[PDB]
Amino acid sequence: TYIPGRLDGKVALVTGSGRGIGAAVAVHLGRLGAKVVVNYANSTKDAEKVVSEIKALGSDAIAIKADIRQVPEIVKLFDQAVAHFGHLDIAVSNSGVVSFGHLKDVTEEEFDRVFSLNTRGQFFVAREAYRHLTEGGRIVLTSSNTSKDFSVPKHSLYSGSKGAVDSFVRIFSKDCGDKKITVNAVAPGGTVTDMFHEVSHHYIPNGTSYTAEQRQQMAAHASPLHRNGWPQDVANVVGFLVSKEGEWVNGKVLTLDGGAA
Amino acid sequence: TYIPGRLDGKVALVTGSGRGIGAAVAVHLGRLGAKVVVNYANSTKDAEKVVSEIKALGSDAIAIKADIRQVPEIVKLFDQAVAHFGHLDIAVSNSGVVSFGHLKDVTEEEFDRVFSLNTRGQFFVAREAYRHLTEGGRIVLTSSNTSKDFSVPKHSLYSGSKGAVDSFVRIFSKDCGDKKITVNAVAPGGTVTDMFHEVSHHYIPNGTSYTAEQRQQMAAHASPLHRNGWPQDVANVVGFLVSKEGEWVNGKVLTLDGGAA
Ligand SMILES: NC(=O)c1ccc[n+]([C@@H]2O[C@H](COP(=O)([O-])OP(=O)(O)OC[C@H]3O[C@@H](n4cnc5c(N)ncnc54)[C@H](OP(=O)(O)O)[C@@H]3O)[C@@H](O)[C@H]2O)c1
Ligand SMILES: NC(=O)c1ccc[n+]([C@@H]2O[C@H](COP(=O)([O-])OP(=O)(O)OC[C@H]3O[C@@H](n4cnc5c(N)ncnc54)[C@H](OP(=O)(O)O)[C@@H]3O)[C@@H](O)[C@H]2O)c1
Repeated sequence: TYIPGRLDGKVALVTGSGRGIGAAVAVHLGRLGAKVVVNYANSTKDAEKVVSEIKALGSDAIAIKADIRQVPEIVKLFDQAVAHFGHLDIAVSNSGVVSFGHLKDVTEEEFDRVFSLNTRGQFFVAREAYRHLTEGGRIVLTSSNTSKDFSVPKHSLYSGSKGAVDSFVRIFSKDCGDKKITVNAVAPGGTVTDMFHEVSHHYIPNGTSYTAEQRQQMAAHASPLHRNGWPQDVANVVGFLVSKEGEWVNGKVLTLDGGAA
Repeated sequence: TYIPGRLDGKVALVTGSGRGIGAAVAVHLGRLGAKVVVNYANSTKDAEKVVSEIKALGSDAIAIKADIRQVPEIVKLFDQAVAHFGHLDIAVSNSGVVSFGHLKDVTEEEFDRVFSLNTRGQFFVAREAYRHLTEGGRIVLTSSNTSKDFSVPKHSLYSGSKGAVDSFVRIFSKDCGDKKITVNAVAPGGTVTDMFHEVSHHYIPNGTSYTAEQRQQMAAHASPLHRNGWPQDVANVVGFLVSKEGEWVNGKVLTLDGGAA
């Protein structure tokens, strides 16, 4: 009785896994048999619930605080992971922030706020993952449908931040091959989280004239499956990418929008 | 009387047009009838020769020093352009630096060196272009075949800096449409300049024992036309994009590699 995609004996790290997509990814990898490093920057209590949830399904996990904007903290995060669990096999770079603004109004401060986490942060999470990971490991970064597949006015900064990631993973796969580590990205479409409700009004003309429920309902019709994307959808795909069965998917960006594009 | 393809009565600015691709673009736009702002960071003499060349073919030009890494100098550059010529119609963002290195070895310093110019710099050149341009104007940024079309080991940092640019211009076209300004990028393949010779050993099978000239000869075979790309090849395409007749190409990235991909 073959059960595919188990991660028994494996150790995974997920950045920003206290809440949102990261949280569901972390719990799912735990459910699949992996021990999990739950990284957070702010959401201490949320991260501890995630740790508790993973332990409850019969795995093990630890919540570690690190600001992914700070490269020395990324280094420390990965050293702590290895010192605690003994090895690290899977690294999922998930932390990101969203941004909207007409090009004409984008400040230096906002450019840097976004790129420092979404692009620079993810680049050095991948570097540190390469440095710490066991042979035959897995690195997954997080892009967006807005990188290439979906054009939203006033969304250039954020779209660009993930466009860089798409290019990163393709070349990362070449470099990381010398340790047989695969490197991919997931590019979610609208996925129901704190970030989604924060900006749902942009995926519609005007959009501020609807309730959060109406906007969510309207977003559900983007997919021909007529439902919203959920953190579990992303987790399902990350789970496969980081499994043994996922190996021949390498250097690729998978847009996870339920067929919207 | 308007002449099709020409740029008579227009004012153009090219970043880093003292040498390399920028210089060819700047001279070509001058040849097409545009008055030209020739930006440089270091190459004073080269920039002045560019200015003289544009004057020799019956147009006008001024060289203006500005470090494109510095957003306040971009502002200054565009301010001076508008003060000097009365208006600015065309902005070409060309300045860039190359980088190679395995992911594992990439430093904070190198990441920032590359992104501050290639990505952040170009983003803010686009912001200042929008801010200063006449209605119906043109903005072109510079990407690379390595963004999406060509994978080179140890080239993740630079490849990603241009992948951001690809996504930027697609969305910039939406924002800038409210002034009828088109925004595109050119994505050169290997193009014979100082930059090409620094890195051409990465582009060919095993070119270790080969001097610059031999590496260039070998790289000439990537294109099914069996020649190298030249700065004039890029200038030729820029000249069309920034013309009236180029209007319906908007929000796009054109890979200019003579058919190699
Ligand atoms: N949800 C969508 O519709 C959507 C669509 C496309 C792409 N994405 C991408 O999917 C990823 C997750 O999005 P989400 O919807 O789950 O976002 P979210 O609900 O806003 O959650 C953000 C996550 O990022 C973490 N984080 C923020 N700043 C951090 C920092 N400096 N260092 C470390 N972690 C930090 C947060 O942890 P703390 O609370 O501890 O700060 C939190 O866990 C992001 O990369 C996002 O760009 C989301
Ligand atoms: N050549 C290729 O094979 C190739 C391939 C793909 C993409 N590209 C892209 O095409 C563009 C031009 O490349 P190229 O081959 O002409 O490069 P190059 O020969 O190295 O020339 C670089 C140009 O950028 C300018 N520059 C450098 N730093 C600057 C700064 N801080 N501020 C303002 N300007 C600065 C330089 O001016 P100063 O001398 O005054 O510093 C110079 O004019 C770049 O964006 C490059 O990434 C080139």
